[PDB]
Amino acid sequence: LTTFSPTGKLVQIEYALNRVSSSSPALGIRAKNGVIIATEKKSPNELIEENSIFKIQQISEHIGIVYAGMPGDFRVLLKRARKEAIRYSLQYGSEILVKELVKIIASIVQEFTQTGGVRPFGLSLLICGVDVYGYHLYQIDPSGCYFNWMATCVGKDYQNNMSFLEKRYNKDIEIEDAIHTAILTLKESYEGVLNEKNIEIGVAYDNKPFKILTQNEIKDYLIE
Amino acid sequence: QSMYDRHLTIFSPDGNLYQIEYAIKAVKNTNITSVGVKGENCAVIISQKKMATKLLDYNNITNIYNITDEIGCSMVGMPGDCLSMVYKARSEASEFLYSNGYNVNAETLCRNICDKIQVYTQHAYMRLHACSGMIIGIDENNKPELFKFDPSGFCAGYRACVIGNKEQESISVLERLLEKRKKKIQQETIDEDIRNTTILAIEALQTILAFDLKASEIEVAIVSTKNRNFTQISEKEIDNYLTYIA
Amino acid sequence: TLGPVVTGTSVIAIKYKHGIMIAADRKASYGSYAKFQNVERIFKINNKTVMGFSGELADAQYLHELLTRKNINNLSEKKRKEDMYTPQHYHSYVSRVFYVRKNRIDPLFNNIIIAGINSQKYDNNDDNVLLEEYKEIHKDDLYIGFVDMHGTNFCDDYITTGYARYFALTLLRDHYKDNMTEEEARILINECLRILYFRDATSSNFIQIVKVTSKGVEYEEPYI
Amino acid sequence: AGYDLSVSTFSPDGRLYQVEYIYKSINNNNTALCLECKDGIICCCINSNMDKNKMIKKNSYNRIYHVNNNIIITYSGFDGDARNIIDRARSEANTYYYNFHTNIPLHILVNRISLYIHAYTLYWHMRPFAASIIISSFNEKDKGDIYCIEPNGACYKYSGIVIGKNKEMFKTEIEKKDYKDINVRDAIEDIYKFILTSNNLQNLVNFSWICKESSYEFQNIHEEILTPALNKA
Amino acid sequence: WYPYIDNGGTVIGLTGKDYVILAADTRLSLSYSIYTRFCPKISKLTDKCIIGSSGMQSDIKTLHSLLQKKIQLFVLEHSHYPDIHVIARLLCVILYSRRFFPYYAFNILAGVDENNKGVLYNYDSVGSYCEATHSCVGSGSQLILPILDNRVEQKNQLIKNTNFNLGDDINFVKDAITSATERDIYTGDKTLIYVIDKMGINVNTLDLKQD
Amino acid sequence: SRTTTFSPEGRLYQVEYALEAINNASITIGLITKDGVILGADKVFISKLIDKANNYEKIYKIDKHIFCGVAGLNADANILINQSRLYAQRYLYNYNEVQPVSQLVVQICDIKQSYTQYGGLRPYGVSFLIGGYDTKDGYQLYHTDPSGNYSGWFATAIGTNNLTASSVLKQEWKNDMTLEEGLLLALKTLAKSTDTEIPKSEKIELAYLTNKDGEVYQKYLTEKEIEELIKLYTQKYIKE
Amino acid sequence: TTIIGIIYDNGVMLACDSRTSSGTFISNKCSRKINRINENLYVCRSGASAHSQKIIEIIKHYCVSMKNENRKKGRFHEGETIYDETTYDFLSCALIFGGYDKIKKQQLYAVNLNGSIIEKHDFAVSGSGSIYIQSYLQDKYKKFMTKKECFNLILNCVKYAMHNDNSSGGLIRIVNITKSFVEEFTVVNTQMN
Amino acid sequence: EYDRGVNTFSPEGRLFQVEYALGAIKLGSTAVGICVNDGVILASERRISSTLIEKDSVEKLLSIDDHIGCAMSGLMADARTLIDYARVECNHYKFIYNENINIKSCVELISELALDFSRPFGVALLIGGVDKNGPCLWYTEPSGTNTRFSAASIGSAQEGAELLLQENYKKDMTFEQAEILALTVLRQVMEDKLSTSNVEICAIKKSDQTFYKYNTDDISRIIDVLP
Amino acid sequence: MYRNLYDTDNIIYSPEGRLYQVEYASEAIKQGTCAVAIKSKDYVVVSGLKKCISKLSFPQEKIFKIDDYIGISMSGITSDAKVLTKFMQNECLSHKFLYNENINIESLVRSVADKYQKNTQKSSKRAFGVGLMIAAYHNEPCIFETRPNGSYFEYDALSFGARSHASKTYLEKNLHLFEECSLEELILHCLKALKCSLSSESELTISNTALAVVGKNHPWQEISSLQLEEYLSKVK
Repeated sequence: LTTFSPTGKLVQIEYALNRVSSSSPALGIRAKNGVIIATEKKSPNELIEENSIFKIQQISEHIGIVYAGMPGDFRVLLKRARKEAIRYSLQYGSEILVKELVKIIASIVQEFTQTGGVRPFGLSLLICGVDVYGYHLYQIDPSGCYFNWMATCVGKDYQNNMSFLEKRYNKDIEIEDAIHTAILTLKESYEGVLNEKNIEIGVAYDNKPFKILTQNEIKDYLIE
Repeated sequence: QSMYDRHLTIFSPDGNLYQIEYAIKAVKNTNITSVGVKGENCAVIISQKKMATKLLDYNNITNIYNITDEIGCSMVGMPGDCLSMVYKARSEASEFLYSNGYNVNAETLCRNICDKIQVYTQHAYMRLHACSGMIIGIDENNKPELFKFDPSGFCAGYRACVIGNKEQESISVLERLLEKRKKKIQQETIDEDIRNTTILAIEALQTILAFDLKASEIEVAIVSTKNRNFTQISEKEIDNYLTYIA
Repeated sequence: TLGPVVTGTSVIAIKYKHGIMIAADRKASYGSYAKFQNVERIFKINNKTVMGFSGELADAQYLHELLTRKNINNLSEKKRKEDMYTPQHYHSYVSRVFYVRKNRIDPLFNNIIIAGINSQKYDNNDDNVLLEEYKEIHKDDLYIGFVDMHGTNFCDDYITTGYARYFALTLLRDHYKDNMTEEEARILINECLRILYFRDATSSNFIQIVKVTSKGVEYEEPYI
Repeated sequence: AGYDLSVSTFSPDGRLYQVEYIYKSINNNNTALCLECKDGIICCCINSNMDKNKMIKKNSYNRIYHVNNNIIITYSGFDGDARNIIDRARSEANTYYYNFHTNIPLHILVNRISLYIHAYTLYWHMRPFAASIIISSFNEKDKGDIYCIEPNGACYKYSGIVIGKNKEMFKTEIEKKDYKDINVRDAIEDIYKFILTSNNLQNLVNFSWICKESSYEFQNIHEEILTPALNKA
Repeated sequence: WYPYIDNGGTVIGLTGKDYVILAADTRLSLSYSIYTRFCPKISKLTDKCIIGSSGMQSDIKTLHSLLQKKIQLFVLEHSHYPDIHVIARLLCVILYSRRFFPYYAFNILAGVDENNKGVLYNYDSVGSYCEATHSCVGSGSQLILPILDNRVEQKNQLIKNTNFNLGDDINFVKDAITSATERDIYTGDKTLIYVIDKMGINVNTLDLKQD
Repeated sequence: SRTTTFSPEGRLYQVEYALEAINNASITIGLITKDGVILGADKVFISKLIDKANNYEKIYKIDKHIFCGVAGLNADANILINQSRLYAQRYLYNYNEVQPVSQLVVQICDIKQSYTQYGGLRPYGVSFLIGGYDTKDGYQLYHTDPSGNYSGWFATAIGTNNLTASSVLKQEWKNDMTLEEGLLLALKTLAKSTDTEIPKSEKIELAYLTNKDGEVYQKYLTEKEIEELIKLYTQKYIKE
Repeated sequence: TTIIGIIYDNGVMLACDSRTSSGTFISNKCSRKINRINENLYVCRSGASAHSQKIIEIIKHYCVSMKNENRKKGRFHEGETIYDETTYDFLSCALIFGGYDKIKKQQLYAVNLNGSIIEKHDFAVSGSGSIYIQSYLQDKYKKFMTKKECFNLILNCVKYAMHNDNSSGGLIRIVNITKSFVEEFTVVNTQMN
Repeated sequence: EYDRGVNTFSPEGRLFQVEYALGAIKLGSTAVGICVNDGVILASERRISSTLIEKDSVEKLLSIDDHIGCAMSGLMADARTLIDYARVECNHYKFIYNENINIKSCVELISELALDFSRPFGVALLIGGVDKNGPCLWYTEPSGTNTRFSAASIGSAQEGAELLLQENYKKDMTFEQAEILALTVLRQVMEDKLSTSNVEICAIKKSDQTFYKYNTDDISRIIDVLP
Repeated sequence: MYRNLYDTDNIIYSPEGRLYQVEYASEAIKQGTCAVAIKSKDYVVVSGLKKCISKLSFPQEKIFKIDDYIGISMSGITSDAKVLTKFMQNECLSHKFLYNENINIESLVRSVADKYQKNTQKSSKRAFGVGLMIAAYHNEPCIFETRPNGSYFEYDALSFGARSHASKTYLEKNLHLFEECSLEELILHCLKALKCSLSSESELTISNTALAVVGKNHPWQEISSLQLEEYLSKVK
């Protein structure tokens, strides 16, 4: 029942976009030999074990996802994302393409806007992964649209967070060199200067299966 | 004024679900607390045994409900919403056996509960379930597991956590109580976790509730290895552990 | 179900002045042999009416439970002693259960005999579900009904189901008298079931005689 | 700002309004009472609605119901809405009797009735129930137990409980005498003395006791034991 | 499992000016052994229209009670007792309501509607109602129908016995049913000669050959 | 209120706001030539971090001979394309032949019309220039609205600044237009609609059908339109 | 595939062979004809082994979903078996239910093809090889016995039921049931001579 | 002011959505029906102000069956839906029972369809027939009250025709007696002249038990008697 | 904030604790005509007053018939009362078809009162605003009645909304009906209730007061249009 407005814009969608504009910052940057993703994990205390609460989940052996909104919604969209990675894998024996997968999740998010008595999704996705047509890094909007980004951020204060990427990014960057330009876009962007194994980073890892980098592995890059 | 918090599936201009936000305040208004803490190869839940705000039989009122013989859990908040949540968990954990053979895992149980909770959020079918709880239980990996879930979707999981009306005055105490065993002595594991974790658990509850903590108004449960039963510790052992503070 | 795998023997219901006399053995044959020899067939359904079997004993539980349940529901609304379900009601209800099964193909092979006292002039306005002198009835307040597996239903003064229809009923159609004494009725069945011991291939001893009088539902167990 | 309209709306304070009004609805209806004894569980039900009809039969308006021979149920509130819960109670016993061939125990029936009342609270279209239910029984080996079901679940085991228009009055009268070890034949005369305190000499109080070693099954009021009421002491 | 059996029996119908005669037998015979000698096969509906049948009792007690339900539902919704023409069309759709599983019970509808007009409706087990001045239905269908055929329709050159009073005709049906018990097996003994005159019905009984 | 209710003026509310919601969207140009229909687009640039070389979300593909240029809500556009692709294929599965566009817009405007009539749901804030080739009546170019009142055309400029860009096609368009001359004709109206004099080429996208008895339906690369952009410099088919 | 259930003076015992022949061939040698349900009751089924594993699965699901409905340490015994009968509203399979109870001391009673009305039984026995020892059991079985008496009785019972049967098992299984729930799966391997 | 819900009550014990339609039936064309001892005679106007109409496609006296005729008022678009429903159930009754339906059993089913709890049907009828027990005339309302009338009137001018029938109805009036009476009440409340086109009377005689529409030729011999 | 929020919905409850939407239905039965029934030892007579809306109209029926020994008399709106009559007719007739005994009276009203309950919790369907009056005889003649909320009261005499207070007071001091075994004194006692509780200066009983009796050897015999005006409508 999220109807229109006299100005010609959905008001519930604009309200939903404010929720992703005030959550933890998610950041993905593509490269020429893989795609990387990062998320500022706001650790509230030492009681929450890091191996339970995560911001980087998998869809298949080559698809990575990132969350940027309502934590309670970080699982329902994941269940239908993995289900679509299975329904395509049952009929078609090969792997699910990212463009074929993102167009289905965008259709699922869309149906939660036109249906009566429902609420739009309070999150922004970041689907990334190795494909047979190169690499990809898409971003799903609560409105239902999707963009074929190259390097983007969706969390809190992204108007100036993207400014680091508009001036410190080249078309031909390796995945190992893109890690430090991503950490700089997190530590040197805003508060959270005590970045000591409090950042989750997933990579495509040059056509190998999706690898979730461990805390001590990121520590090698956290020294700079 | 008539703000935007009437329905449950309607976002606010700033982007906050106020029907969920008010539901969390329902748990903080029941003035019933509970502490859960996982140590080495064990985990315990400490209840409070208080009426959700004469002749009431105190053995019947409780805040501990076993979902299965391996996975136990606690419940707080409104008494009506917490009872139905156990039935929506017992009928789910037992359904896992009929649909998958193995016993349900502790981490899978909480995520399957949150899936049904999230469905009632996006749809205006029913009212939110004003409750919370600490799902306890060991897994096949011979490791203890603890998980807390809010009225919204959450599968946080903590090595020591407090649920109830005093979550804003206990993290500063549970961190010290956990530090009183991790970076301290930490000699070995002589399978005496009960004398090591539960003693360092009841002490945490006494630091939260300023009362004398009568043994006939508190009941705990252990799911440690060699036991595996979510057994409610008897009254005589509770009163015996209360004298260990001296 | 299909095929009488666990059959039963035949019962004999005869009415007299003090009450209803019923009798049945305890043999539950598995077709060609006596598997169970200590089962009960005379089932208590009320404080004034009972019912017997024949046919498949397995297709009797789907009728016993569907009948004892109705007694507790009626007992929970006993606002007067006349609100008890008369035997006319139970016999007509059982016939409706068999008629709706006859519309389908599964008939639940049984030849249920329903007997009881169809009156309320003897004070029993207190029920003892979980556990002096007799009276004389006018022969019209004693209801004994028969129900075939095809749904045939009626009521008479002496009914005999199953295989004893060709043996018991013959000796009983001419030897039956009106207002028989208690010793006359039991000596009539004792000399009758003796004929059903040398001719019926599926019959035995342990005649569980049950009498329904104006004071209760008794139980006895001779051995001939 | 008017947030107590539907049942699915949560108040900003944290309370659940539109369900707390039901307690103010059962506080204006007639009362019911029950208590533990060393010989059984005597019940009670006062129908303080004498000033308007005066034409009903003496023993007609009965508010004592039983699912079977050993579990009694009473009402406190809207008498029409309580009929629907008894229908769900007897059907719960009959469904349990089909699947398990035994009488339904008390600790499994109360948990199934409370779920039925609570289930109508969650809906945005169905109105919640308006009747508090008292469920009790008396085992042969174990002693009795009285479960009280109010709106919005909350099944609680009691030992004596009164609900109605004088719940803050009769509660003080039960704690005086230890009813846990007295009898049933003397408590019935003590119960009739309480009603006279708080309003006429009328036989509008119909009640039965589940056990007096009378096969430990739900009996009736047994008028002959009720007529020698100590109307003065 | 065959769900169609025949309990055996018969019903005889006759007419005239202001009278119809319906007679039956109460032998509720099972497969091959007679079970009860008393089971009425005719049941009154209104004060001027009865119904006879002869199939299995499973499709008779139901069909007679179902017809009593749909006829009592009609009288308290119109405040007028139905005639036979309306009750004849009523059984036409009840029997056709179960075309895939027909009621194994043929029927007889007798009664008076106008001042005299003795009508008699008879039909098969599927629902093709047809008016007739005389009919027989049941186990003794093929044995009584030609006897009655020599009284109403004629084949003689001299049309004998033109008059037909209720007194002599009543003894004629008793003569036909007695002629059925001797030659047919399923014909019972206790008979119920129902006579519907202008004022009402009778319950004139007669006990036949117990064989 | 809801879309089910009318208004005292006789118009509607939800379908009227959707007609205005597409006015705040990027422009698209339609054009029928003597060789094949061509389309235009305007990639709205949120930032310079998009791919800008492999994809574009303003012109899609319906079938091997039917293609549309969408304009409006990019989110709601993907549903109708996922709905028109089925009708363009269910017709092949039921009649073993290609579907005429005249029988496609009717099949797709009814799905919009069905939303502005019942269900109590919001309408589709989308409107697109759908064109194709058929054996019955050659090249065609239709145009749908959020209400469903489709209509045939020769040139349309929906999106933002429609009235200005449509006036360009009132004079500069000719009945006989070749493929290369039509592209230059549609290139100027696509550029002057955004109040600019030359496209940055890291902008607007074009498509063209030109059935060579097989319906090639080639799209355009960022390098192929450079030659078209250069030809606009020399021969300027100006605003006027 | 014989199954013998003999009652004690205090508890009960169960016995079964392990053959499960599939068309004059042993495809699942040394299988489990007996099955566990809880700490106080076991279920040993025979007959058609096709739908047998499904009924054991549904019973295990309906037992766990029922024991947690009361409290943590209380199941019931008669209630669970009548639920197994209601699941026959076909799947031809004979079952044996036996175990200790909180109300009565012990309880053992069969479930035939379609009707479980064999309560208060004493020497329940079913299966294919059950036809060969129905008389031998009726003679050597007294009213009250001891633990070693019933263990030595059912040992020859399964032995005699295997000495003259094509569906003779390999290693036999014997399960005990008591108040303390000893439940030791005493497996015997010796055969007749 | 309580007008949102359709099934809301009133503190004075009254309905609201039904009462709105009570005034909607006072805007249609007037009609009048008289139940005499020999049959039932109906009458109505014909607002065919625009001469371009066919004059036969618009009718105010349709037929439920061959034995039951009725009038219409209020919403003409909704009146046809109830008449089409009455034409089904009355005909469905003839297929089950061989006799014609009784008006008491027909008006009770035409009223239960106005109990959709959509919206209540804003239409009042004047169902009349000679089914059995002589002729009967019934008048239904959107509220469901079925009152058997001897002579009533429905329409925009039903108030004036009400008191006229009270001062003119006699029990011993034949067909030709009431036929002039069915027009004198129409001559009073009429913004035109009682020509041979504005009036559309029809009657159901007790003899043939069927209805017969009085055509243009037969009504000319009745409108010229000058009551 | 009060007086207009908790008024139009069948779901919301007042802060005092009263379902005000259902409470309007209980008052909605008071706008109807009067009715009265007398329970004797072996007979039950029901006196119902019809309402002639116009001189040309006919008095609409008030007393109905359900079975041979069961007859009701509505008092309220004819819309919902007719629906409950069909529900009570299909229910009692099914009992004589599914079984052969007659339907128990209290077991019948329990189904009718349940029909009110089902139309009280749902938000769509409203409550039946109609005061039923079930008068029957099975073994002891009992008189039951319902309200919009589920209720039963084995009454001995009643009244229904027109001049109920003037009629209730007459029955409060007339409790000798139990011993007035003569049917003639019963029907005169029942008609005297309406005569002493009619409107001011109105026609007493000019053949427009429906009367029905039921008893031991009496089915639901509607009092004919001749037996009442000969001596019953002529004594006063």
